[PDB]
Amino acid sequence: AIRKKLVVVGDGACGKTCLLIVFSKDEFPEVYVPTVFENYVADIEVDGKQVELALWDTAGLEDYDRLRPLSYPDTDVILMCFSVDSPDSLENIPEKWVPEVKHFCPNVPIILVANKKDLRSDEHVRTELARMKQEPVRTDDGRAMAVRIQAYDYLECSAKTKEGVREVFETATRAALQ
Amino acid sequence: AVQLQASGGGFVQPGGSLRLSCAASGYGSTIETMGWFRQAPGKEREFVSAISRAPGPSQYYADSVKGRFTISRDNSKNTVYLQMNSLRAEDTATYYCAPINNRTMQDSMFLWNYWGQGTQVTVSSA
Ligand SMILES: Nc1nc2c(ncn2[C@@H]2O[C@H](COP(=O)(O)OP(=O)(O)OP(=O)(O)O)[C@@H](O)[C@H]2O)c(=O)[nH]1
Ligand SMILES: [Mg+2]
Ligand SMILES: [Mg+2]
Repeated sequence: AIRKKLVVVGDGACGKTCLLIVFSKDEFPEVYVPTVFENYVADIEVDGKQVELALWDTAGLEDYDRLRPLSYPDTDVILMCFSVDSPDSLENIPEKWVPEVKHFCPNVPIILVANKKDLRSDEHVRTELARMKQEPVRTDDGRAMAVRIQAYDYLECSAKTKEGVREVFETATRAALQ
Repeated sequence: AVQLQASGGGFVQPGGSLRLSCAASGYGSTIETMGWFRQAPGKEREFVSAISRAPGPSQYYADSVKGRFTISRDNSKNTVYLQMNSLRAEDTATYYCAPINNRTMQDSMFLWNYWGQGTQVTVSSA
């Protein structure tokens, strides 16, 4: 089988680990524990081809910035994540994530991924973000960012409900195989 | 799994007063050390005040609110109050209460599975 390396990046708490773990082990972590760094293995079949995906998880917290470049060498595809409960996480895509991945992973395709899409309909999220004059990130603005940064693709998912998760990894695998 | 809920916010004129309340709900280990946090558009989330196991006037206060804000416990109702006096425009923010722990002090988004209800405080010339 073909081996490919996937690296996920994005703001702290934006759902990276839950996405990788739902996809690699079909389980959703109950308690939020910030990542330091670690990786996973998943087998995937896409378009008839068998691929062993290595899924490299990174810490989004700025406190672990110095560790992130440990994961980037020899990456075949980048999942660049934000979450819909955090408008700031989308703003940080062009301000932080794009420049960093361009530097360390030149010419590696980027899938821009909106995580936690279930929270668009969560009344508590909507109520509290509205209290702060915000709202869940809308598809149109994710897509616009994907155009701005010339992402290989734009996808939305929920690790919690599993909606869209397989498609993120199928699309990433295609990007890695191109 | 115990979650802290904020109430008592409103519109106030500069120099007025307001008392916020932080109530506990859900099941789990008691929260011994809790804090008040506030969030205004554009600025970073700000720690305001905290209270732990020791009663009395010595508590934890941001310099921004020292002497104007007083944090205390109800002694009967498992509720923390933030008495806010001499309010100023700079105090306008959405106020939340939460346990004091590594997750609540970390520089990252509000996780709404962990934060409860906030309460808006707006200070204004009107
Ligand atoms: N509602 C909802 N919550 C989610 C989802 N994915 C993750 N979360 C929640 O968001 C919090 C953070 O999730 P993680 O996957 O650990 O975040 P992360 O991006 O790996 O965080 P770092 O490792 O600190 O960079 C957890 O409390 C998760 O349960 C999702 O799809 N939906
Ligand atoms: Mg993580
Ligand atoms: Mg890694």
